[PDB]
Amino acid sequence: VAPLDLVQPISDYKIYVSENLQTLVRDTREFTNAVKAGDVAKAKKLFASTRMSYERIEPIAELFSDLDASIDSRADDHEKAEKDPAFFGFHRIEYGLFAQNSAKGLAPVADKLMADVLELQKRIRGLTFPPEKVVGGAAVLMEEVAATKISGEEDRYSHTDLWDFQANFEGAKKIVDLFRPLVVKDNRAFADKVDANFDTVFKTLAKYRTADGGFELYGKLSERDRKVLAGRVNTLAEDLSKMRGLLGLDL
Amino acid sequence: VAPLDLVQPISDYKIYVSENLQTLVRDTREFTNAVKAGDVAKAKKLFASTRMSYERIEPIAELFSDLDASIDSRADDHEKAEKDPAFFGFHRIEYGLFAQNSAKGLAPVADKLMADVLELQKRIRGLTFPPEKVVGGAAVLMEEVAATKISGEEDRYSHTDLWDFQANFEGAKKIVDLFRPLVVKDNRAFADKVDANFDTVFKTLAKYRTADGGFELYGKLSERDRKVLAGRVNTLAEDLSKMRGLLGLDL
Repeated sequence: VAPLDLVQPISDYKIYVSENLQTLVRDTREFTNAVKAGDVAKAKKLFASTRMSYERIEPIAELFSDLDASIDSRADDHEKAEKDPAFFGFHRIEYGLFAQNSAKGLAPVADKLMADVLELQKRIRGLTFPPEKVVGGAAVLMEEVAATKISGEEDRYSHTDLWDFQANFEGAKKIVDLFRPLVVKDNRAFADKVDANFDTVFKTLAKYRTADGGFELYGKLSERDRKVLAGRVNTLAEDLSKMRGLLGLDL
Repeated sequence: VAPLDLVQPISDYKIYVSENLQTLVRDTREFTNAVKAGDVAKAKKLFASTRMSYERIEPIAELFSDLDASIDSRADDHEKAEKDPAFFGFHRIEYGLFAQNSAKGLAPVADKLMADVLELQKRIRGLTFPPEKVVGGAAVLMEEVAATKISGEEDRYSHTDLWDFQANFEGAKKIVDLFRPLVVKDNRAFADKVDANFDTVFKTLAKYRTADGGFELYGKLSERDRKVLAGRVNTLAEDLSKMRGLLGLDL
């Protein structure tokens, strides 16, 4: 595996991240002004959809730790939970729109979210992507889904976790797809296994679609379902970690 | 497994974390004093040993994400690498001590490191430990070791990564030990599997001990050894992730 063969998947990945960041800015803009307009109903329907682009690019969340916490921290990440006035980002807006059914005082929160998402796009715009951060970061994200998100920690008020899970998996599959030509050269069997493992997980999530094609609220997933999902997602984390090694990225 | 059965193990875990925090505070004071005194050689000798207590309590790192960044961020997490003004903590000092062999300009960095460590101890004292954070966070730490730390990213200048790894594994093992009385009731086979898997990892690291009982610098680990280590460590993440579900923590 020549390191030069890595440049082109990475350049392709940055384009993928860039376009998703474009969607996020656009969507966050439509999301915030809706919150600032006081329309709770419209903003609630835009919550998961806006966050989709963010959840897709989280395999490189390590490269913007500061922003990730400002944008996507949960209440349990703060000493005084929801009440904490230093609690900003999506899940603070989420608490307002979904738990208390009101947009009260979310104006500075929405503007902060906008600025952060803009700073995020800018930061990543001038960021070069180490392939080990991309592949390795994808592995960690999968483990985070299975081991830290599996009870619905991410969306405790909207319970739209399945949308986020789907986006996380999509974001990780993109990385797998891009690096496949390199992997399949000396590890075709493993490459096919990784694809099959993602197919298994996507199909698992597909069970929880609704009649109109949406997702069920995460509370509908039983304990047995969650434990099964976590195990299959762990396989994805395992795959991506081994993939890093096979790409020669351990040096 | 009833949620009440989790109360005492968590209480014993916080004691464990608190004790390591006490050690960390004492060690950091000795370490930072050497740095401010301009004793490069002495500070270098205390680098890994001071960081031991910190690396032990990293399974709950998400419960102090801001401080974790201030204390332990690496150069490649910032846009302008080593010279980035936002680059503080252990690895900012590590660069001066090991790469530049100088304590020049490290005194204010040493002051901040002390303040942050002290703030870390304070934050954790008034913090409640959710058992899902402890077990799930341990699983993530393991994946982080296997998928992100595996090429020696953590200690790029001192290459004392094996010391950190050993500490990470002990920290995760403590969590395993604490919940074993609960797991082994209806999952004895699994409990012994986890113990065996950790034994495999510890024994792997034992290979890289030196004559006087120290550790090899991380550059000594071949690519092959790193890939094998990652695989075995991934098993630990899957164990811990599965353990979370077995403890009833997916609800």
